[PDB]
Amino acid sequence: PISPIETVPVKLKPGMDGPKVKQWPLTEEKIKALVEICTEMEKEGKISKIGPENPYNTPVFAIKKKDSTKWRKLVDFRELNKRTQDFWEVQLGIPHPAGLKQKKSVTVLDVGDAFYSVPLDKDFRKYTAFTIPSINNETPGIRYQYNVLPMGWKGSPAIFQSSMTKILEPFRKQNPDIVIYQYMDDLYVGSDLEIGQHRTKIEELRQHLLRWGFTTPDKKHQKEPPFLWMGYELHPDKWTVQPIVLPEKDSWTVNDIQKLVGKLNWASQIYAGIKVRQLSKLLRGTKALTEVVPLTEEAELELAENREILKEPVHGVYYDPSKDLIAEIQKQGQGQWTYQIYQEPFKNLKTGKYARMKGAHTNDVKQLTEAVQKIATESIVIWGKTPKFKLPIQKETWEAWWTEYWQATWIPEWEFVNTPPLVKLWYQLEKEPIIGAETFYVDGAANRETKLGKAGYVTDRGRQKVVPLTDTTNQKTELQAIHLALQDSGLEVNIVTDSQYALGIIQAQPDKSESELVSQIIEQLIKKEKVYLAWVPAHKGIGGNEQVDKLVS
Amino acid sequence: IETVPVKLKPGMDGPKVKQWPLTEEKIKALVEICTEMEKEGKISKIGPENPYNTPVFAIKKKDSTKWRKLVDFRELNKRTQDFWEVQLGIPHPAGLKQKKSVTVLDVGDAYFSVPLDKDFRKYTAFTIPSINNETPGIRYQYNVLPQGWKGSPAIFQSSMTKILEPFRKQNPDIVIYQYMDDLYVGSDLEIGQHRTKIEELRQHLLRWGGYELHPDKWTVQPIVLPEKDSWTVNDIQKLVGKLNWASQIYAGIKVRQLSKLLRGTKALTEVVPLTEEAELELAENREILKEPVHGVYYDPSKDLIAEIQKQGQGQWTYQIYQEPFKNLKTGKYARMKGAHTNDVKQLTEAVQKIATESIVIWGKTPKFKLPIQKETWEAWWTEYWQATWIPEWEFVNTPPLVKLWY
DNA sequence: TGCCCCCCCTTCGGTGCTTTGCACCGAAGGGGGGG
Ligand SMILES: Nc1ccn([C@@H]2CS[C@H](COP(=O)(O)OP(=O)(O)OP(=O)(O)O)O2)c(=O)n1
Ligand SMILES: OC[C@H]1O[C@@](CO)(O[C@H]2O[C@H](CO)[C@@H](O)[C@H](O)[C@H]2O)[C@@H](O)[C@@H]1O
Ligand SMILES: [Mg+2]
Repeated sequence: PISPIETVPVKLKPGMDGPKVKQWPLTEEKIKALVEICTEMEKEGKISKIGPENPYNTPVFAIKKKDSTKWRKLVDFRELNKRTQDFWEVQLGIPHPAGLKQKKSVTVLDVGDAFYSVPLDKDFRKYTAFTIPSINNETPGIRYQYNVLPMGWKGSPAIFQSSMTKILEPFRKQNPDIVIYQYMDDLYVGSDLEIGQHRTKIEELRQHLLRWGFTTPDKKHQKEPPFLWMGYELHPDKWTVQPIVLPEKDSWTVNDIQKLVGKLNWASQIYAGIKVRQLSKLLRGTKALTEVVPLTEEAELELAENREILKEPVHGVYYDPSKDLIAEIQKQGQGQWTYQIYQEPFKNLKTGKYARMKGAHTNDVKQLTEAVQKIATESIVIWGKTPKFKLPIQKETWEAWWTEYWQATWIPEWEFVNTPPLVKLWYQLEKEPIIGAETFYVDGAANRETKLGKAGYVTDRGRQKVVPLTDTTNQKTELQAIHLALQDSGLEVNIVTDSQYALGIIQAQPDKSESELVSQIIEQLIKKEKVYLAWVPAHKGIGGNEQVDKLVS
Repeated sequence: IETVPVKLKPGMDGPKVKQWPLTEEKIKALVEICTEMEKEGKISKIGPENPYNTPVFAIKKKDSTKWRKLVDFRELNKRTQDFWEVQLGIPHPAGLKQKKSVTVLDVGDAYFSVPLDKDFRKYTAFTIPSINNETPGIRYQYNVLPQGWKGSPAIFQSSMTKILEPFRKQNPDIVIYQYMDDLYVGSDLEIGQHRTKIEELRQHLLRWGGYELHPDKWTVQPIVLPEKDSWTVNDIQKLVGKLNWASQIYAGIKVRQLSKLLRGTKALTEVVPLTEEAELELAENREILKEPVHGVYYDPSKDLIAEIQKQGQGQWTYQIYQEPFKNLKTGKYARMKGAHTNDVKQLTEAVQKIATESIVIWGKTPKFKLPIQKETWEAWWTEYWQATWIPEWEFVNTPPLVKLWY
């Protein structure tokens, strides 16, 4: 039935009128599907006949539903959505089963005909005008407008959600020791009451919904474990994901690989150790979704590893709020991190991964800090607090980073855990110049308009070099000049540059880069024993810098 | 009483900023606070057909031990119509930074007795999240002058003057400045004497409806140069690049006769003797930097900018300016937290301290250039914020070329 | 031939700098999942 809740007033955007779009052809099974729904929707007051006085229109269709032998009616409101006012969406996130507590008694209910049980603002109805075709031969169609929320209108999800919240609010206040997870039209209801009182509360909640016009079909009233909920399976003491089927293919397209990565990301919330770096590398620089992409050797290996992980059965546990949350992180290589969140050892609440590259140039310590930040945010969302961390980095390593790095940085209460590979700084610049080490004065210049440039150095030991460069930039030649000094120096070197750009990158102790040049410099820094790096201003006649600047021209 | 008609600036729409996640204890506090405010008609439940939003969170002062709701109206204030344009603004008094002690009072609750233009209320919406997204967000908007909105001191201006006249009447040498939800009240009375008319000013206010600042020890920190018996090539290169930077700020600082002590391709560890004429250059340069720069004056029509550098061992340098290299103030903030273990807390406290000094001195907060990754700041700062206002800020990655400010 | 939400990975384009490319960032394309 239609709720007697007050309608939500809605507006077109200012200046705009309503849509005016012709209808298209559908099959005979997709006209009987709708006419069955359409003269029956009219019987229940969901729609009303209109005629030519209303000048608006929008086309209509139907698609099959996972429930077999039921159809879903849909109108293509793309034009109307454009001219309809914005909404503030109240669905802020997706509930997660690792955020649930154990409950003695559990029920899962669906509200039936959810959108069609909520009425639509009187003055807006006429903008929802459509037409029902009937095979497209010998009849043009008859016109209806919606009296309730249409599926396919931009406002329908939010106005339904907000309506459901208002209807549930009396019941939640009345029963504060009953948790109700409300996702769209799906209701999880947990309690610590014996199943007797619990089912009393349930049908009492069902009757409250029914006076407000919301049926709860028995078909979708789950009463026994395992409950099917939000893509998971709720057991009394544990939860699982519903089975994940990966594509298996002789030949792969971009679009297949896109599907594969998405499945693995979804799996990674409970399957520890999933990796997608090498499969996603295949997506780079491609240019059609139907382009065949041959898997690299590294992608096959990564795919096979993920497949082994997926064959093993896994489960999460539920949240015990009387125990700490603990987050443990491991390093996987090539900027990939996996993590587990638990309270008792070897009993995961969930897992995950962090593998974004932020910045052209970074190091493992920064990326570890980002993973920590992503886990901290996810823990606030799911459990409302941050966890204690277990990290594969020594206290000394961290302490040397936050003293030598010029940006404020932090990570919460953490305990070192020895699970190699450990996160470490790969080199450290000397705070002071090195006695007995050679002093290189470096410089590189490029011609803005030519592409041509030079990198070079002079030395307190009389060494000097200039190399020609083609197809380069100002910043590149400066990086190149440092590259050569490192290439030709011993295990210990003092370097003076006039590029604050180059100093900026290297002072941040990067261990990886999207630049091959910066990568080459990093490998040289890692092989050295000591390096002091100094800056001076250019073109002020400073001894050393002046002579090499002299020489690069 | 009657609303004052309020508008956004021409061709701007209202704020549309997503709510960020909150801890259990902040969500509980917001639900307690908003429920009570709903009952008193100060806010009203709204739905999703209002398309505006502004983030909400909560702060608990350690001494107070009670939560304070903080709505981040920075976006809304930028889009709200100027009130100095309509001439309803609050003059800054130059006497405040002269006082021995200044106490901060949170008086935001007085705003809740004045209603807000019904056509403007929708711009004030906010949304309380829920743990593990058990429910959709819950939305309110204001019916009264909101805390944190720049329009509320301006509209309430006429009234707080009436409320404060007897106190000021009676205490002519105490100076009171309203900034947003705050009263800044300074005097020269003795440390425990000053506190007591603080407490009397309170009762006069509680009869309609932080921790002592001390400006005359807000020491300026100038640029200084090392002093040594003996100088390496590297010392002199560092000295030359530092003074070269500083000549963008000061007048007639020269490097010509320190720079040629370095003629030649020399080892960084070689000890170069100072010529008579380099010793001249340097002791000369030392005093140009001794006293402040001549020609730098505050302009109320322009914004204030603040830069901070982490220096280590809990120290933080800062400069406030409006035009580059024309610093109105240069300072050094020192952490007193204890362990020395938290950079983000230190920086958050430093931003509050610097911003407070700008309010006391010029009457408004500066836009900060913060030496931190955006995502490190946003993971933690609200845990350490204690002010009822929030300044503008942006994130910079600037390595030191020189260590100018040490 | 529809709608709304979260996530990850890739690409693109706008902004500001004592720039002439570069690094950063938010939006939008693809995919996963929920209703
Ligand atoms: N593909 C989809 C799926 C759901 N929806 C929305 C989200 S919630 C609302 C549910 O619709 P209904 O309850 O009326 O039909 P259902 O498929 O749920 O069966 P019943 O519950 O038995 O009545 O439809 C949509 O717009 N598009
Ligand atoms: O921290 C920046 C981040 O915060 C948001 C609010 O979520 O913006 C706020 O801070 C900005 C910087 O001062 C203001 O410009 C803005 O008006 C204020 O809401 C995000 O928009 C931004 O990414
Ligand atoms: Mg349903």
